[PDB]
Amino acid sequence: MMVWTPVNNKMFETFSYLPPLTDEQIAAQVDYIVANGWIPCLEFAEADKAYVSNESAIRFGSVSCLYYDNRYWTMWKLPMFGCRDPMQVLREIVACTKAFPDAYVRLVAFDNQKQVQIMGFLVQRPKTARDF
Amino acid sequence: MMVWTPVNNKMFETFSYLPPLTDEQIAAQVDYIVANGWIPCLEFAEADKAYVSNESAIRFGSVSCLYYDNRYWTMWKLPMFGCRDPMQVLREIVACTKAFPDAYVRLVAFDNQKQVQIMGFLVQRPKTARDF
Amino acid sequence: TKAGAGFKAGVKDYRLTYYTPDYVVRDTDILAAFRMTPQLGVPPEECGAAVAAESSTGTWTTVWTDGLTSLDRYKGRCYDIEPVPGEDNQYIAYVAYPIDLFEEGSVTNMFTSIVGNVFGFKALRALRLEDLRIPPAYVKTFVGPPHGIQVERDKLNKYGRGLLGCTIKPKLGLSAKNYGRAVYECLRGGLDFTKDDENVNSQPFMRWRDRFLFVAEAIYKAQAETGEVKGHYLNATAGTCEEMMKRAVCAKELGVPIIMHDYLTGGFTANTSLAIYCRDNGLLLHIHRAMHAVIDRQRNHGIHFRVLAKALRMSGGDHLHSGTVVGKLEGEREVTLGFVDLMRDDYVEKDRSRGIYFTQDWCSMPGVMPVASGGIHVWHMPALVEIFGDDACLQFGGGTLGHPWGNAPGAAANRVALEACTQARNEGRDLAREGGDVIRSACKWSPELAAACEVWKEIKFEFDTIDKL
Amino acid sequence: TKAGAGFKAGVKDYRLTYYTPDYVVRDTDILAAFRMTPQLGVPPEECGAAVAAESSTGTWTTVWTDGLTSLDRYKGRCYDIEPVPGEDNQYIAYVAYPIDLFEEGSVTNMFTSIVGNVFGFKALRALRLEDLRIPPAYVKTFVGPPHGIQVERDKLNKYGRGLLGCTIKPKLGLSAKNYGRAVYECLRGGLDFTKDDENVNSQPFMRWRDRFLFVAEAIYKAQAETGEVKGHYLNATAGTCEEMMKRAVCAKELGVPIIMHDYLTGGFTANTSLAIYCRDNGLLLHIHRAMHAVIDRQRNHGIHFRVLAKALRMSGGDHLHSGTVVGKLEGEREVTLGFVDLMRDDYVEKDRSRGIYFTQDWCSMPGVMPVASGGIHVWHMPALVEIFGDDACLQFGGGTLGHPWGNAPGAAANRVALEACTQARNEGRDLAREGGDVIRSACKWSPELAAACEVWKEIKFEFDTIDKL
Amino acid sequence: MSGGDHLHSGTVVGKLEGEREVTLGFVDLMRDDYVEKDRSRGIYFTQDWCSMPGVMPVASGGIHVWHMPALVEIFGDDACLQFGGGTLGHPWGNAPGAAANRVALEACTQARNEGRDLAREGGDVIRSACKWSPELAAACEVWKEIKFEFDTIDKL
Repeated sequence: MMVWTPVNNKMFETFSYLPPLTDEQIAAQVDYIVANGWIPCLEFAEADKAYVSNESAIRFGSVSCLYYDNRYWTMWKLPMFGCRDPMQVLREIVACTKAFPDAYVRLVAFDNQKQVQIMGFLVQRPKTARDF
Repeated sequence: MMVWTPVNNKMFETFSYLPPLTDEQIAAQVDYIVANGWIPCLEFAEADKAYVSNESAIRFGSVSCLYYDNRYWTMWKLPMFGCRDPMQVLREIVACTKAFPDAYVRLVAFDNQKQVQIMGFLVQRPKTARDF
Repeated sequence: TKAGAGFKAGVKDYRLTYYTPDYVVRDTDILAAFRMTPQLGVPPEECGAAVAAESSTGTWTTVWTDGLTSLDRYKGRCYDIEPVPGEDNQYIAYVAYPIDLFEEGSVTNMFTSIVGNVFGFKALRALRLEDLRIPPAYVKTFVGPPHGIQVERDKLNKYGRGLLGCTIKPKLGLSAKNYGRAVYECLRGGLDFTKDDENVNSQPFMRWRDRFLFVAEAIYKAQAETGEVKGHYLNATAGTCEEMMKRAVCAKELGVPIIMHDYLTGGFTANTSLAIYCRDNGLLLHIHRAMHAVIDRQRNHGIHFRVLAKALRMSGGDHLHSGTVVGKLEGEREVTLGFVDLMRDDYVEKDRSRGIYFTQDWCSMPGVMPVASGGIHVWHMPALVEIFGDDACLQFGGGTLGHPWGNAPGAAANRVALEACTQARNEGRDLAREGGDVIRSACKWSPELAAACEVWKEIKFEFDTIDKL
Repeated sequence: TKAGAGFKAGVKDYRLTYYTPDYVVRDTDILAAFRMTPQLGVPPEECGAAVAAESSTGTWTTVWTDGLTSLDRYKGRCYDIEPVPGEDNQYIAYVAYPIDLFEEGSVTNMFTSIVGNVFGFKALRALRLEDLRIPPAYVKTFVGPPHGIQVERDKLNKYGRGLLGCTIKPKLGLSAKNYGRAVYECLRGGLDFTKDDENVNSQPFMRWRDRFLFVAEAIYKAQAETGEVKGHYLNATAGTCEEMMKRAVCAKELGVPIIMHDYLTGGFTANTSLAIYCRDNGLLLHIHRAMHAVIDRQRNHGIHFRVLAKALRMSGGDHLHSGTVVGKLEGEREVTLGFVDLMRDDYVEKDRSRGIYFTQDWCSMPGVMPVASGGIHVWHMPALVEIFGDDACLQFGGGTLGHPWGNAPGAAANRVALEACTQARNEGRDLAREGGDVIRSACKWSPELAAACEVWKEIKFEFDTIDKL
Repeated sequence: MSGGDHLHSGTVVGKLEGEREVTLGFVDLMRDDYVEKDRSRGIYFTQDWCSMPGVMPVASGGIHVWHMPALVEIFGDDACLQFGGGTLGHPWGNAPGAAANRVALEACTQARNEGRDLAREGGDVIRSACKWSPELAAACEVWKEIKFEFDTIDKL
């Protein structure tokens, strides 16, 4: 013991150091997060745009200076305002997955008290690289 | 005579300009290096991470300012603390070589008197590019 | 007296006022050891006491007004002195100074007090500085090396064999594309470091500014196209301090790794200010050394190697220059090995067999790295490696720029010999006898070393043992 | 060759490559004359040629790559050499360099090339610099004195006799109010200018800044209460150049008259930068001279007084210290008078009877003013005035601070002796024989001089004639 | 009222506080805004609130794996938990040390996302995680004797 190194794939942020949660577990955790007063949003990001980048630092005179790039996610049509159904979220995940095979799809949510967004489970694509 | 130039390969630092040392020469020299009071460590680096780079200069405003990139090597699990056995080192080199086909494996050691690390023989990978 | 003494008119005997052969040192006392010969008719305790008196208070007629200053424990004292075995009229003087007399870490005040005033006197025939005791609180108000050996080892990103280089010649006037070609080819061929000389930096047409830009284009590719970490010691020289600062600040813009300066052939305070600047900007700083016949070799009459090594390190430098073996600087066993020990190491008590008369207390004083150059190549590599190990920073002057197949096979031959010697050292070989056969074994297919060894078949010199001043 | 030479491997004899004994010099050529003794078995033309080759080009094995630089008219040349009429193995070497080899007016490049590289060699036993030919275009790209002798004469607002002073001692540690009292009393008593030594400036408790404020308080009244123009030469010593610049700039705020620095005991470029700053701020700059046993007195083996006077003036200064007569610096007639001529004057051709081997073209080169200090007073004033006239800047070491009636009668006695000597000089007296009777005549009612002549009745020394290095 | 974006805060054991009646008030006065005075919380005076920036507690964190459940249950997604036993206490090195701490953080966060009774369930969650993270199995053999939560009352 113990060989340690991610191979053929990298750690896609939070919840990537554990096995992938099932669709039923994701829906159950969404129902819980909704019950706890959080507001879900379904979002997606292109394969090179979901992996952090610093190249754009070339255009600006003061760098690194807290700036970051390729850590921004695009929203899937609507946020979950009004209706909260996890089976609607599952249908939207399927529609998103069909629409973009080369983009990653993830769920995020926010707490409106101090308006803070939580980036949750899970970075997933139908061409997702090697499991650990 | 004389046409000099590394063709289809480059000079991977100290001991690359001479013919590559054998497993028997490495084991004999490890026993010698241990005898002279040096403490070995086994380390490895990915094919493009063992060859010098400066691309990361893009993220930072003050350059070159002594900074260097893609010369950092990752340690193979443990340093040789307590035990110094060349056959433990040989088993670790084989396990390391088996673990990473696209990484180079090298031995380094340190002198604890002022704590200075020596980077020794030999940069080797099971896909090493053309011999000189 | 602590002040208020009504001295009678005339100079009082120095042996009754500045000579104390029972003195025991304080932790804050500054001490100096000198080798001296008085003019015929002057007692050696009178001479020692007069040196202590003139470096402390000085007088050309003492009266009550010399009673105005506080004397007591605040004045210099001449301790017990001893004969020199080599010559009948030569003696070793030991002089103590308290911390109250000198400004804290003030190099021109200390230099002027200890050397400037002292090394003059008409009735003194010859005087040689033998050692100095610098107390820890004056050692630490000195600034020492900016990026010394335990810092430089981790900063250069490689280590475990000596550092291979070459001195660029001719000194005259080499045009930018032929300089660019020679530097690129020898660095890409195998050298770790190349070096400039003073005339190579700036010429009536060629500006340092443009020589630096040709270095920048070359150096980027002389790492990028080779893979191994290498550089070039820029030699930086200038006529005024404004030019020195302009030269500094413009090369700070590109932040190049290690450069060198003969700034410390110019002056001590120039190097001290630069070493602080180099420390501030995270640089690496190589120190040049010259004038060996009129400084280093001053027989019984001035400066010596151990005091020079102490003085150089008590200004500071990360690399420091150091024997050429033959030609302009030293190559002797009983000169170099002490000199290098006083640069490399920390925490070691005084020994008279090494010519040390005083210990400066130690524990946290950085090491500084000798740079030799190296006129003789291939056959003197065994003896050099066996004598010096993984000290140096060996800058060849025949190697590379003396190979009729060009800069790349020259550099490759020097690199092959460095790696072959280091492999022989890793094998535990008796390098002084085995190294010749190691070089012959290498020559089978290094053709480059075979040509190097046919070209340099005459040189077989090792080192002389005894000091030659 | 103008470049592109395919040289064979090895070194071609320096006498076949850098030796031309018929050489016709240019007006723009830089020449150096050296006195040398080779190690046994080395021909002196081989030594001279090797020195010219190593300071111009350098090699440790020549191949086609030394063909890369343009050699032709651009390389150094060794001219015909001659024996020294005092020793069998001693010879005078003459080496010429063209203009193209060095950076224009670059003092560390010229110093490192001419002195640094040259005064090294293991196979050279001793080498002494005898003269230098500096062409007018390098003299004028040098900066020279900021406000030299023909500027200081109108600038200081007084002249018509020598400038009277005293050296402030003890060096150790005099408290600021007793220093303020001593300075006020000796300036008000008759001195024109007083001067500090290295320890006087700054001590552990007492900052230079506050010592300067006591000088400001004293100096305002030491002109205002006396009517006559007087002041004090501050000495400004320091450990780093930032501290030196801080010391400059804080006294720029008060724009004080003439100061001095041991800066040119620190380093050449420190004085060069200061002289530029001094020229810029309309100052006057005094230069100290020290290290006489390890620089100036290097008999057959280093530096001499005439080359020192040329080197000091080719950095520059408005005043420069001279001789102490006895003690730390020389007092010899065959040493000082050449040295002073090379500082004072302009437009004079080379002469072998004065040890001058080269002429540097003249016509508009500022003079620089000797400062004599001055260990013996009253009876040696006749000979001093007769030898030097209205040169000096006579800064006593025995006078003033050696008078048991205190600083005001001490200074008054020295002032009375200067005015009595100057009146005797105005009367056209034979000073060597008349001066004793002038002193006796003067003593009747100056009581202060009567006390001075009773106190110093043992000192009767004049000068020694011949050198005693 | 000087300010900071993160600010230090209990070490649990050793040099700084680890107590319930010390940390929770201290943390509330850093995190939150717009809340009136209460004598049961030791608040005697209300500074007017509305637009007062929050500041983030940093704990450090001497005990690891078994005290992660209790820490998460008491503090939620405050912290900025800088371990002192974790990582640099793992005999398999820094990557498996950090990985064990990361696996325990994600496993605790998954238990918290499932709405588990974390104080009692967390031990079985750690056992469940240990089946295949070996790194966490080594973490739980190495730190097998520490089961501590927090003390309640201020022990000044």
